[PDB]
Amino acid sequence: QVQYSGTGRRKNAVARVRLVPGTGKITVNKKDVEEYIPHADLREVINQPFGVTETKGAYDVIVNVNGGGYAGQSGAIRHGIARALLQVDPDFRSALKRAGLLTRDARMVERKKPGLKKARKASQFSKR
Amino acid sequence: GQKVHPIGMRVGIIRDWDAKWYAEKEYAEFLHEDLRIRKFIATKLADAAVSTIEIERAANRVNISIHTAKPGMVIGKGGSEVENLRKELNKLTGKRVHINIVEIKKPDLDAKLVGEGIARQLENRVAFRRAQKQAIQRAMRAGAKGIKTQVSGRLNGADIARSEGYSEGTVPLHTLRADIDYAWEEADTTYGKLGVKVWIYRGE
Amino acid sequence: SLKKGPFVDDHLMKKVEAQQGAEKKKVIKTWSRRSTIFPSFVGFTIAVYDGRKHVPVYIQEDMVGHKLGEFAPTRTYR
Amino acid sequence: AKKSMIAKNKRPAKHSTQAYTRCERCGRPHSVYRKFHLCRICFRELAYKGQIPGVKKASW
Amino acid sequence: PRKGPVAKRDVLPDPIYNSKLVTRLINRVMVDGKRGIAANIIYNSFDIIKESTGNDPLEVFEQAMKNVMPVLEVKARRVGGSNYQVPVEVRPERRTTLGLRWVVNYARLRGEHTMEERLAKEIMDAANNTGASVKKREDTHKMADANRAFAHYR
Amino acid sequence: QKIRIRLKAYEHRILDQSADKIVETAKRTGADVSGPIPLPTERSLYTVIRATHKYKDSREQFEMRTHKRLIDIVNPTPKTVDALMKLDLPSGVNIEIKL
RNA sequence: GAAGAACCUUACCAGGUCUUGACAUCCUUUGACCACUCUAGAGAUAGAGCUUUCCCUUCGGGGACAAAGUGACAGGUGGUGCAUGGUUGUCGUCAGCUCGUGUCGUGAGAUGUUGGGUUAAGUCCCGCAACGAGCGCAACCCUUAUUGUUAGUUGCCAUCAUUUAGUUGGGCACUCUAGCGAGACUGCCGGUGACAAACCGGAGGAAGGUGGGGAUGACGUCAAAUCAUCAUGCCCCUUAUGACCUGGGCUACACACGUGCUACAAUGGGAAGUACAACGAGUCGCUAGACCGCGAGGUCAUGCAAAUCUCUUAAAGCUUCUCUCAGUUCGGAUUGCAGGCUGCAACUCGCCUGCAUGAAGCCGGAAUCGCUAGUAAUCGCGGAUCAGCACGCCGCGGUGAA
Ligand SMILES: [Zn+2]
Repeated sequence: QVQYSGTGRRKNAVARVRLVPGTGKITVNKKDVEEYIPHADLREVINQPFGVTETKGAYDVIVNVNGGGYAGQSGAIRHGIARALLQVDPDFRSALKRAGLLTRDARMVERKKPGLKKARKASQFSKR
Repeated sequence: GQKVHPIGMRVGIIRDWDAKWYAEKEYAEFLHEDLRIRKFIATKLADAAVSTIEIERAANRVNISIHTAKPGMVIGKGGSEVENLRKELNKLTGKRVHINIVEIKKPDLDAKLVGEGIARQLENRVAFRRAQKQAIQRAMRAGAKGIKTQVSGRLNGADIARSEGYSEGTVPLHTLRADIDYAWEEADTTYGKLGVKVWIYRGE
Repeated sequence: SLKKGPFVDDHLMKKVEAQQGAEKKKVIKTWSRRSTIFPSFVGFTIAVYDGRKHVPVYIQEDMVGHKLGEFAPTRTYR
Repeated sequence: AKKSMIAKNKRPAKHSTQAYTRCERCGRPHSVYRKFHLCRICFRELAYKGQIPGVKKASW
Repeated sequence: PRKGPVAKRDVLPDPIYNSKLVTRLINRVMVDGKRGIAANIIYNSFDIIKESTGNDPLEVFEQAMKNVMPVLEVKARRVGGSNYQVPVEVRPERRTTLGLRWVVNYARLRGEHTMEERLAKEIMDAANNTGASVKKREDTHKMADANRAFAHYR
Repeated sequence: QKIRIRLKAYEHRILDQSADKIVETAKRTGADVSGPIPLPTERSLYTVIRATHKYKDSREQFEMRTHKRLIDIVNPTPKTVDALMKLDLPSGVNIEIKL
């Protein structure tokens, strides 16, 4: 059988994508596109690399990710398509890279310092 | 009131503690037993003057050791004083004590007896400048790249303190591949207390 | 509390058990801050000590759910 | 009046809710660590002495 | 700030309307990132325009970009401490900033008893020459060349 | 296969060098060693101020790192059991044995 | 500071007391010490009895201290941070502060350290009567953003079967953990710029011009504060200021001010269902399943020394009606009742649930402050001191402006 393997790490949530040739779907925790997700499952957010490679496609997705909210682990969806197109098409990789599409966000929760309230929120300077 | 104690910076990076321990199920007992070791060989240190004191643990035995500066001051003649201090310690230890006594080779590496000796001449009526200068000169005649002093108290038999004591050579304080040493003593003849913030440096 | 066992101090109870069916006395010097009341205590006059100076109080039948120290405070408020 | 409260807590307690602990070399009643049986500031200082097993400085 | 210039972080368009400045209108009412209430009732308000005096939301959004458009702007640049400024030529960055801030902080000022009819009548006003945000554009036209009494020694 | 031991201490290098010593002695007399399993190293926290009388904000914190090792052995022999019941060196590191 | 005031903790008052005293040295009886219950007591305590039982001996004494009485007293949160040590704030992460040889000025002193452009920076280049050498700065230290190899359990689901579950057939396949490595260092190229630093743009790259963040604060500046951590000279006492008990209180309210929390509303609610982690804690400590409750909870009893198992399947969203604009399905102030749990006990002086009046608040005036991005603004989880006691603290994660 044919299946793919694409991992993705944003907002402390690894996301293994079992991409199979289909019509363009998702089984996230074996649940469909809004059996798990609210209306913030937008087109250019999720389906960005389909407009540059395999246009319009698409193929059906199997994935299991937890960590982050609805908008956080959806950010791990782009890494799955990135590593899938990395597996599939070497010549479209330059069109991916010039459109970005692979620059991992190195952002986590910022370190929260003592002496203050938060990572940056200093206390109310009640002078007088 | 602004500096950081340097021996706490270098600990857990290149140097090691006085404990090969994984303190499980008896924590405060060995803690305030090691403190009893410290308070009980405190009277044993006026003439013997060890520098580093290491603790290890056997199966049912206590394996500690001392690194003295002078060989025959505690080993005695045929093991007389050593067995006696084992018997004195075993009442505080409650466990089979089994020790070893190591003579330091090239014995002026210590920073402890440096502080003890400068506290000795400070408690034996010597003025402040030339004692510090002869300290750094006799450390240089042994060989050391930098020695600093930040002395305070009621200095030279007079009123309100200073922060003085001067140096030699280049000295990496703020680096981390440094291996610097530090000590603070209490020292007084009669006027309150005159502590000594001594510093050495040996070079990597 | 009271319904899972009345909380009445035992030797002070032994002071008031000695005069159960006897005449209503005037003064029993005590401390009177921990024991609550269950209704077999009616009629006495026991010196409630606040902490500085004891002030007595007599005992009616209505006292059912509190202690003796609820009437001599620690205030001297004026 | 400090040496009464050093020998005070070595008794068995009068009832169960008086079992409060403190340091042993010193006598701080506030901020003693029950997993250490040391007070606040002596943990910091004896940690800088290089004698407490384990403990290192923290940065991440 | 003090050292030199800085970037501006242009916004991405919507994957539904396909218009960038609509996202700029989204990202000024939305409190705590709550896209679920505020942005969807903005969708509902522009569909109220589509259902009453309107055909497509993009064209009427451009019509709102007509009738709110800040043509000028002043900025208090003192020299000797006094009230000194001049009607400066507005950047289309800062034009969109001023105009959509007029619309959003007048939707704050409007406050009608339905949480999207204030938005519906707000964009029926800002898209169709009415409401005091368009009259804020009128009053912006007013003080344009009215602080000019101290803005001709420049 | 009915032999398993645990190795728990502070650091990493003394633990896994002693683990390699006892893995050597185990697979010397027989064969079939399992993995020298790294455990995810539970970490502590403390939070201590710097001054005595005032100045709560001047924090100075400390933590703890405790690496742990699990060792299984497949297809044992009486000789590796004898090696694991009469050799618990080094003594500066503590182990947790089972079978 | 006080990282948990119901007694203790505790300094401060009322009552009940003592004086080699609980503490520190020793003699002495030489006892084995304490063990065991009764009377009254607020107890500190006043009064009794049982065995308590030499715990080594070349039979000597010392190895046991309740004890007894004594001496030199012990002792003191009584002053002295403006006699002290030490420790911590402070400019402030601020880049400043020095020395040797040569040379100038009669001499104190000067030249290095000045002039141009360069950086967050006394970092670097070119001109320098100065030629060379330092502490600082950068830097190695940790975390973390990417990957290779190694290691597969208590974790992981590649090859497929069973499934209520990934049970065990299956190995570490993906993942994950931690070990060694490779890694972002102006590393390469084009132009600007004297060819000098540097700058602007590329290529590769996950990370481009020190990736984000931490540890690390020079000389000194300020009689800053600490004798209430401890040491500590000087003046004071020691039948009391030292020590022991019961009740209190540091939680009271005629007012002013700093900080934290909640709504003041139609962006708020109710009914329904439906979601998504990380840091940890854990064997007299966390509770599987079931029962019974409006409920606080109780009951039978299981696991859990931890990658197994308990807190522990997090919240705002998502889709319907609603109060449809009011002191109101906004909100919950104080009060009577049912209780629940900790404790020796919850009037002083713990917390919580439910039932019942439904307070005020109907967007805050000068003057303020936090902050240049997964950050402000906002929503949840755990931990400390702790039998009980968080709008506080310390972290962790979720949504995410200008
Ligand atoms: Zn302490």
